[PDB]
Amino acid sequence: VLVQDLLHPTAASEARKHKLKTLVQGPRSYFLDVKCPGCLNITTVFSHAQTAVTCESCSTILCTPTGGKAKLSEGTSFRRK
Amino acid sequence: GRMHSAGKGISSSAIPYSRNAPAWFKLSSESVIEQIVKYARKGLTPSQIGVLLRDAHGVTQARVITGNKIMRILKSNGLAPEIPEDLYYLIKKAVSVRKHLERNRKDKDAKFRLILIESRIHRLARYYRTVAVLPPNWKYESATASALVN
Amino acid sequence: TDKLRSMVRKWQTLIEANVTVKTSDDYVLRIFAIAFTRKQANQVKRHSYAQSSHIRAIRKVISEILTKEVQGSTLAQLTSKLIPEVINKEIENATKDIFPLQNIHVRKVKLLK
Amino acid sequence: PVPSDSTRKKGGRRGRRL
Amino acid sequence: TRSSVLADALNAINNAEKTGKRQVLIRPSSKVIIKFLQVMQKHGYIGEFEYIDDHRSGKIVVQLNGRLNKCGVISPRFNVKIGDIEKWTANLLPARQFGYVILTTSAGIMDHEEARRKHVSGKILGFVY
RNA sequence: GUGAAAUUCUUGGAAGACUAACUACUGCGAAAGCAUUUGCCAAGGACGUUUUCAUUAAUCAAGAACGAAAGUUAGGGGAUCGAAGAUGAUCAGAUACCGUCGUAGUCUUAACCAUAAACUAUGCCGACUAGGGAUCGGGUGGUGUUUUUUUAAUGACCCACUCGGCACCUUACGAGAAAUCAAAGUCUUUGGGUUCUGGGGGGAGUAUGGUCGCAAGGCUGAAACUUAAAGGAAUUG
Repeated sequence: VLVQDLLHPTAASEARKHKLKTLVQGPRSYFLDVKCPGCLNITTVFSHAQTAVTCESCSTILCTPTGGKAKLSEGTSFRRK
Repeated sequence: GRMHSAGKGISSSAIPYSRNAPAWFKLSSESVIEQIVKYARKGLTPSQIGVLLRDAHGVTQARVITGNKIMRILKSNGLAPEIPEDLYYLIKKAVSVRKHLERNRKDKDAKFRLILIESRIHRLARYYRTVAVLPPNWKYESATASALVN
Repeated sequence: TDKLRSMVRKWQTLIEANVTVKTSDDYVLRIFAIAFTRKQANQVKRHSYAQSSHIRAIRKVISEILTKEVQGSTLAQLTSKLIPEVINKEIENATKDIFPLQNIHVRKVKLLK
Repeated sequence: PVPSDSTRKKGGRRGRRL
Repeated sequence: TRSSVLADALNAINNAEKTGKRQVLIRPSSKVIIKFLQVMQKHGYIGEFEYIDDHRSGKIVVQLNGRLNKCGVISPRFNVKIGDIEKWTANLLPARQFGYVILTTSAGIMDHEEARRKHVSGKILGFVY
């Protein structure tokens, strides 16, 4: 402290912050690819949803609305991105 | 912080540094343009279109892939409504709280909140009347609003 | 009475429920309830209050059990239910998945018909 | 006879002044 | 609201030089501030510095070496008219030998002695010593 | 019945109120303000957000709303306290503090009044500047735990962090007449933006005129004369 760098902040410490108060901001929310194996056609789903994104063809569910990250509804297998 | 209330809270989106790709992403512009046109035929507000193409479909942002945003598309494809969405929701909340006062004379706190809503109506409608996206002579009053908004 | 005063500790929440209910014959009784949120130990924070929509649903589940046990099989048999606190441990069972409780009682016995 | 407090107490606002 | 920016820039810089600091990060980073910093660096009153580029305004990180007494802003921009530099440098400089009252002319932002040498005038920004 | 006597007492289910304890250096509300259960209504804040919009902003003279109690008006309610008034003493005098009876009022439906120590006695917005632990709401991570049923899940709690609060505690670089103050700091090295108010004390918030109100009142608001003080902050008998 009292002589240091903000051109190179350390990684986990700069990840410790709130998203807005980082050095150059870029968010943390994620896209991924949910499979309920009844349909082998993958659904790219955001970290949060607000809305019950169901399966593609068979109308059941894939997620519930949360206060935080969206809840993958337990018939699930996924790559992230 | 908070034009008509006391908080100072920060809560928002944050557009990434990218003015190009995702490059996990492969699709074309026209596909999600068609999807916007489809959901406009269903009749949703552009916030709800952005929400639904966020979570359900893989779209990151409209403006990265398609250089006209969602309301530019609805205006450009002849499906823009009379009043923009936020002013509409303000008048909708206004006629809601007004009706709530029309059956409840007793709550003055609701009347205070109603007058704050009306102040936001006048400020925001004045911004819209400024840049001519309302007609100059656009008029707000509850007598007209009861048939106007809904 | 002094039992109820010994029940009352600070920093915690009181939960009372009440319901009016007829038995099989023409005998009507308003029964009460007392239940305190207990500290679910391994606590660090000192108080263990409830969350005030918790208290709604706890009062409702207590009043639900109070409605389910009474108006079936008159206050003789209902008192036979009330003796081994089948009711209070049922309150414990139904409430414990949210926030457990302590001092679960119906606290009174009185008729009005 | 503990009340669920009501029925304003005698003595006035400034109380029993002595 | 955030009514002026160079104000808050100089405020951050003075509060850092007070508390012994070596670097700052200021925001939201206008061109005028870059001009001001280049003016100070021309005399050396700060060290060097660096723009960073978010897609909103950028931010700045400045090295501040050892020699900032006070860097202040005059507000509002008063219309200096050449004979008034004697007024303002009489008021807000520690002596007749150093410090610079920097001012914004049609010929750009520069200190007062460059406005003596290039013989223009205009409005005033502030003062560095 | 009290400090004591005494006026005072000795064969003589309804009503109205309010939500104790739990009640916290805790939450909410623009304040003034708010604690039973349940319902519904319309909101509101914070958090999340790769949703939308693109200066729509800040402060606000004029101008309106809101606004504790008490007072005013038309009903009702009228269970309790209780300005006034009446005793019965005490004290030299005591018209009272003390008791007894106690009308209006108090409570409420429909309107004035718009007042308070409405006090944090500290305008509103914007940044920057120091350590510490607690605590509220929310969210994220965890080979944390609990719970058992079969692992989970949940729900609680633990832990590392992050915002948004009400707070605290120590400091002091700084500020100040000092008390004290994370703002009352970033002010003679005096300029981020902006509404209001003050210019010795008395006379006197009186006179005067205007103004709202039925009125009470409020709002607005001097001079003649007079005087050298009036006022804010520490120690030893």
